[PDB]
Amino acid sequence: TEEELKRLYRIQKTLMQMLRDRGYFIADSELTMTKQQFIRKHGDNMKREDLVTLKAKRNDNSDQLYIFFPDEAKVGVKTMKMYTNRMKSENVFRAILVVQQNLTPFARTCISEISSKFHLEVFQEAEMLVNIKEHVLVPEHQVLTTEEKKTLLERYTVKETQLPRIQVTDPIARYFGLKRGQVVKIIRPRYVTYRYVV
Amino acid sequence: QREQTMSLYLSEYLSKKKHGFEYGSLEIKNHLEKLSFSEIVSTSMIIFSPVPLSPWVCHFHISEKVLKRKQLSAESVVSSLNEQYKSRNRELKLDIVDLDIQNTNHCSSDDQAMKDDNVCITVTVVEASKHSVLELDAIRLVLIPFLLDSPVKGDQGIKKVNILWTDRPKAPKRNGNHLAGELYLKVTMYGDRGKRNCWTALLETCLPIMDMIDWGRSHPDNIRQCCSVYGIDAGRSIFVANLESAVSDTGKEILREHLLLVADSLSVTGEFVALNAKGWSKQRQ
Amino acid sequence: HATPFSTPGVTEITEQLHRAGFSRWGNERVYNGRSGEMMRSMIFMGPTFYQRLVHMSEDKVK
Amino acid sequence: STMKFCRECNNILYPKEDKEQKILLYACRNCDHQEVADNSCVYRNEVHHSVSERTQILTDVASDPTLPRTKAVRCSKCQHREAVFFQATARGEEGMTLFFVCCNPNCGHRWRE
Amino acid sequence: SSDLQSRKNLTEEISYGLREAEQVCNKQQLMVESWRDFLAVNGEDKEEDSVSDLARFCYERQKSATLSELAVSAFKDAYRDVQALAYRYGDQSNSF
Amino acid sequence: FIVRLSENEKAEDYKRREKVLTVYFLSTEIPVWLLFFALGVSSDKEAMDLIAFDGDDASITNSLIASIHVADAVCEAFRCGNNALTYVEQQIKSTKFPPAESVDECLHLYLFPGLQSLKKKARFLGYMVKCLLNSYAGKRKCENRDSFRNKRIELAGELLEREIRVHLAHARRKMTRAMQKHLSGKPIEHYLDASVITNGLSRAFSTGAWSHPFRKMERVSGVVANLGRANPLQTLIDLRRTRQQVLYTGKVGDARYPHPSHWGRVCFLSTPDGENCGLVKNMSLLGLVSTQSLESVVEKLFACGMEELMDDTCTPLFGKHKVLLNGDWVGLCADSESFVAELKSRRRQSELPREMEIKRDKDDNE
Amino acid sequence: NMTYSARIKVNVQVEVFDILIGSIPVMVKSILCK
Amino acid sequence: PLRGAKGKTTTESYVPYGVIENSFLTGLNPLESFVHSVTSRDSSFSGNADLPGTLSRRLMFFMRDIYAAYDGTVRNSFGNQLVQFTYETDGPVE
DNA sequence: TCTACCGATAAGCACAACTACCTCTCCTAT
RNA sequence: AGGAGAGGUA
DNA sequence: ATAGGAGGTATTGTGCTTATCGGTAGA
Ligand SMILES: [Zn+2]
Ligand SMILES: [Zn+2]
Ligand SMILES: [Zn+2]
Repeated sequence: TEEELKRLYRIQKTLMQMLRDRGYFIADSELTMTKQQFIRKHGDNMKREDLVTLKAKRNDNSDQLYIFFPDEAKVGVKTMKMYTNRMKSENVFRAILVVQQNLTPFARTCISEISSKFHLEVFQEAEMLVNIKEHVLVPEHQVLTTEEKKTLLERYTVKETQLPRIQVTDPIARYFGLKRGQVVKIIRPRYVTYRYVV
Repeated sequence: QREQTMSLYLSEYLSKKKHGFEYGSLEIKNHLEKLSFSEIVSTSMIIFSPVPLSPWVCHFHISEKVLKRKQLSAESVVSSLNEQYKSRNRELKLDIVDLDIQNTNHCSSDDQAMKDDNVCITVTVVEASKHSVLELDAIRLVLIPFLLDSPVKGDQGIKKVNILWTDRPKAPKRNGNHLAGELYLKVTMYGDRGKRNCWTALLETCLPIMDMIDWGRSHPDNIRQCCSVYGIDAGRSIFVANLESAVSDTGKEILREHLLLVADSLSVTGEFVALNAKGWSKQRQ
Repeated sequence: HATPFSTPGVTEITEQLHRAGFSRWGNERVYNGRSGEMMRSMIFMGPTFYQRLVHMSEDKVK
Repeated sequence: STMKFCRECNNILYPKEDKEQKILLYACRNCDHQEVADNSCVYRNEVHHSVSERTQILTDVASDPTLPRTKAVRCSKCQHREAVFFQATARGEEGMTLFFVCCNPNCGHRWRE
Repeated sequence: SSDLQSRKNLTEEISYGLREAEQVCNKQQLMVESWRDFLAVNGEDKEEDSVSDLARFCYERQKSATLSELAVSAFKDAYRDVQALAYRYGDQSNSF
Repeated sequence: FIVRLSENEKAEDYKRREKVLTVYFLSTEIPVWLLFFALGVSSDKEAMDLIAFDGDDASITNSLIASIHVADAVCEAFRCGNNALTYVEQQIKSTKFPPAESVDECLHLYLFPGLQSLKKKARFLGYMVKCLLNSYAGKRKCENRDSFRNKRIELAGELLEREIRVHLAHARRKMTRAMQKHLSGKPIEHYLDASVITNGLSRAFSTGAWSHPFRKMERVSGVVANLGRANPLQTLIDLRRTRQQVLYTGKVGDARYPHPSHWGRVCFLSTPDGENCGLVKNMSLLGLVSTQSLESVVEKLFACGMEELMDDTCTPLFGKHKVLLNGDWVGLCADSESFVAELKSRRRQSELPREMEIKRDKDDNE
Repeated sequence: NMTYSARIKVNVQVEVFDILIGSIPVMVKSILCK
Repeated sequence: PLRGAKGKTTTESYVPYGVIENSFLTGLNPLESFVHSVTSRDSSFSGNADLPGTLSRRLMFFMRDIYAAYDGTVRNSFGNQLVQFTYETDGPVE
């Protein structure tokens, strides 16, 4: 049981670090929370429910992301329908789902069908054990906005398709929550480069 | 690839203790090495002893010297066998509803007394009020191979771990570059099943020793799947390092810009395509 | 005799060459044919057996 | 992994268990003869790893791993950094203690932790 | 060599160097997990066994690949010194 | 005659898939124990005594027990009566092209023709199974294709023989077709075509395509080459060469490297460089190729002290070494050293053919 | 530019109720050579 | 070991390892000559020379379209795809 | 409880197994 | 004139 | 237009495209 508790503590710490990197106004107390303090605040049992929380963007309070932890593994269509109904009721456009096992193909099709209305991100528990961003091999990644993307396109007089491509399934894109059509800035240890998400 | 070579680096807090790196590396190797039960047991025999218990009780007599060398105990190996039996239980398609293992220092076996300091492990099969397991061929051909293939230490995924010394690691440390020559571990994992990633299984097996292993520099040695774990840039950097190593081994001198251009050309679509026709066709598509 | 597995020793060859009135190492003092001066270093000379191959110059001209 | 021939017809015997008899017995299908068993042993095999016969020489199975080498430790008799370290028990002590063996061909010195 | 005596001395030195290199390779072959008890600092009565078994070391080396690699590495390391004797036994006028 | 040790896949469930001994005789897949008991054997103990493994291995015993169980399951009450003979006859008759001879006659001519007795061939089969078990256990080394001890070379007595045989067969087919076409509706000279064989030989010598030793089609190449008249040395070395046929040129194996069996037979220091590197080997100066001996050696062997093979399978062998002549068990000898010494003494007195090899090995005890 | 071969003669008898078959090339200095 | 196996189970494969005390000037022993021939049998067969040619051909097919543009960027000939925004040379002439 | 695709295990099918080269011999049914 | 097969060079 | 039985044997090696083979998930 204690192994599961420390696993969940590591997952929560990595999730908070990723949210802080993405800029969702994460409090310093959560980032600097120790294992002993987390266990003391945990109580007797977590039941994968206390990890559910809602976070809003630092720049704009209108945008918010809800983190959902299913009670049991191998979720089905009913659980996804309940989650999307809850999102519609709460009026949230983004959500992060952390699951223990791979999703049902029917659940994946349901997520893809409703991807236009709301954006859903799925992360495995094993993938969140180690923070990908905090690595020596991974260089600094900076997400460019629409104005900066337009300035970059106009400066080199190039099209969006005539840029180096990065797949959505890459861990960095999912870590930064990058959608299709967004460019990034990479600084190597100096010469810089840009990658187009496709 | 089936070998799927890995690379693990020790943490920086082990240097405070005297000879901390060597002890940590040896502990990691001991904990993360697959040791089959057959390598410890010497003589396996089935003795007719006569939920009700079934006949044909199997005996596994193990010398104490092997356990002392491997730093194990009879209780520990019995617990590991029970845990692995209750972990999968996919094989053994017969009446093995219950399987209990008992440990006895001395057994009532008068067949041979060559070794006096050997501990005997008793495995008893339980049948659900049926005689379907009364035959000897079935147990001898199914249960005996199953127990010998059960690893008492490590994980089934990890094949072998060796300790190596290097001076130019693929992932340099941020600070403290004055340390000329570090020590790291190389892990090889089986690729029998492609359903689960080798790195994913490796992360789960290192939960008790997460602090010891420095995950800030550890990275798979492969190039194709490293982009799916640490991004395209990390794979490109490792590819550049491997290309430089190959050029150095070839004995020729090649400028950096050529290798960088090769790396950027082979990873322009976000993935390292092969040099065959299929890779070029996919890149053009 | 020059049997491949019964070759005479180097000492025997040197003694045989010394008894002939030449240097035991097979090198003899020579003089440059262009200026007449004596070379500082002796040049090894010996009647080896050579062969002529069937590949010619005009056979490769294209 | 044991077999014997009954004296009546000189044919192989297969082991069997009888609930009423509660004793190991051997009888053959060739003739009708039941004989009492000895030592109550029906299988006895020494565990060996000789499965890949005539294949361990070509492909290196790494049956005996090589001891690790380190360069951080400095030898005493000579100023050589390369050394071999391993864990082994003492003559009468308990636990595993770290040992060191110098890699200098001209030194041949070994010391404990 | 300058004369016959120098040639004989060089031949004897080469023979002794090859013997020393072979001994070094035999010593290096023991760096395996099977000889951890012998390599430890304790009391072992099988010291003469590892020395008298001279014809078995080559057979063991020819069967394993890691042992062969260790042996060839040790042989090169011990044979660099043997190769270094040419500068001592060679004159400055040698064309080679 | 092939004896194969492999996992059973016929009438075997998932629980029982252990290795068993099978016999591939005339493509029948007969169990080994049924064949053993068909050749005048009526006891399991006698069959085990014939296969003198002389070792303690669990795998061998398990394989033997599995083979016995498979034989028992395949045929019921095979030990009693002659049910094994009926089963093997049915298996032979089940083939696509069964032999015309009956079961009582097929076992005498198509099964070990060297041994006339029906019980001696059972002992030979037991010896073969013993050798297979010893090789499986690792006590006996397996044969290698690189060594010259297990290889033979043919220059003209066999290379041309198969071409002559196939051309004669084609000529006979044409002649009988013409005879059938002409009988229904002539000198014998017109019946036989005298040009078919000559044209075939001319084509073989010109194109260089020679008949494959084991395939009717897929003619091999490189058998016949041209001489070189640049110098007498070239035409002398062209006449003295040895060629080994390999399936593919890119990879061969260990044949490209020299072998200790080349000592004094072929030149290991000289070999062509290129695709056929090591495949073409030049013969040594003192190299001779043995020819078939018209004299009978069996008669002279009994005079030296050789004892004939025992017909009865019940009598075992205590220490008598096996005597094999051209792969045929001819007899037995009490002491091998004295026997081989006497044979060598007789050979040195011109009482035996000068081209004969006498091999004595204490490991194989033969 | 012809073939150095020798003819083959063997008697063939037919029954109801030396002919030429082929030429084999002859190696120089063989058992049958001038 | 040269006579098949040393009989210490029977081996099937070996890794040759020999030391030759004699030199070319002194004269090679027949067994030493055989060992030298076995060792030098390598490079006599030229069948692996296709690997560099095939690798060079494939790499050239992949990298032929790469050229430098007037804007200072590195672009591919197919669709003017941007490979490198700026050349990563460590000087000294641009 | 019966549909409904959905990843694994064998079974074939298709290229790839090097340049610049230079000679000779043999080939085209019946 | 085009092919098939062998021995060969850098 | 006709002709060219039948034999146990003795290239790999990577991608690609099936089929089939169970196999759970949803109503
Ligand atoms: Zn016991
Ligand atoms: Zn009986
Ligand atoms: Zn030292």
